[PDB]
Amino acid sequence: GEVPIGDPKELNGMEIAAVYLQPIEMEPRGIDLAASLADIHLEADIHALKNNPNGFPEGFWMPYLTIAYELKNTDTGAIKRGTLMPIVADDGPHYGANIAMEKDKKGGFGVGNYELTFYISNPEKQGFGRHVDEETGVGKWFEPFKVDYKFKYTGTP
Amino acid sequence: GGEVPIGDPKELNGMEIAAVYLQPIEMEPRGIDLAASLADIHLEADIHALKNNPNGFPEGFWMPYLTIAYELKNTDTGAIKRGTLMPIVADDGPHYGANIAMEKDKKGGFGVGNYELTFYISNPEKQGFGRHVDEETGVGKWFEPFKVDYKFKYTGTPK
Ligand SMILES: [Cu+2]
Ligand SMILES: [Cu+2]
Repeated sequence: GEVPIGDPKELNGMEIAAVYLQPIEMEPRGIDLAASLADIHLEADIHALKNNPNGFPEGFWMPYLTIAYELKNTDTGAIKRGTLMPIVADDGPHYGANIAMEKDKKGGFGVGNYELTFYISNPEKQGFGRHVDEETGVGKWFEPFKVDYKFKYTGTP
Repeated sequence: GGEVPIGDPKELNGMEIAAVYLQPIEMEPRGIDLAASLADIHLEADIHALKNNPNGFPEGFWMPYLTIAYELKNTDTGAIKRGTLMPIVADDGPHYGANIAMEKDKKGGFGVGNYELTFYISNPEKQGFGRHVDEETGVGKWFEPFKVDYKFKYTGTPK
């Protein structure tokens, strides 16, 4: 059962939603933390809005973007930063990562009201290009921006 | 038109693979790909998810993080040149393409003539792209590396 975090934000021609489920077994194995040692699979859902500035058709998934997350507990004041890898499930491509909450050895990441950030950079760092000719070129990529959600952690769904 | 179709599309491994080549295209960041002034065409590969894609990609979606290598052989001059097609976005959506020197190649043999185009396609796992493999949200294995063939006549930069 997937649980929404806050509600989506529409900026830079993209709909940015936050969701998390139970830890998810992943392949290739070894890159992302093992589902056995995690408490959640935090997924970032980012799709091009209608009339996207950068030529991405409406509803398409936005690939090659660099997503760094920050996980703050308002009650705990404990925060850790990590990365969200590009992943695909049976419902479509997305960005995700398994994170250990209750199992965070240093604690403070179990129970709590939470603040979730997404630090989003454009695909150019990953070698992704774009046309800039007058006939088929598209606009500039957004500059790095941040997105913040508020959610209260319920344990594993 | 400004855009030339190459052969006919292929429907394999849950994807539609089509090829088209353009005039040389100016693209940023500059330096990654051969500059448009030094090229004669812009070869592009259009790859999208078919209906009921075995790897969880919605119908019509662009297939990202793919490793696409191309081989262009002038059947009449026997010349062969290889390269890779980068992920890039135009005004009509993302694709894989590259600026290629044909008549402008110094080794010669890539002028007008009959051509055999081949794409060498490997799955996204080499880029670190992930897969759900749980019972509820899991998707099937990725295809093994394969290739598709096109044939077309080249008579210079599209017009
Ligand atoms: Cu996921
Ligand atoms: Cu292109």
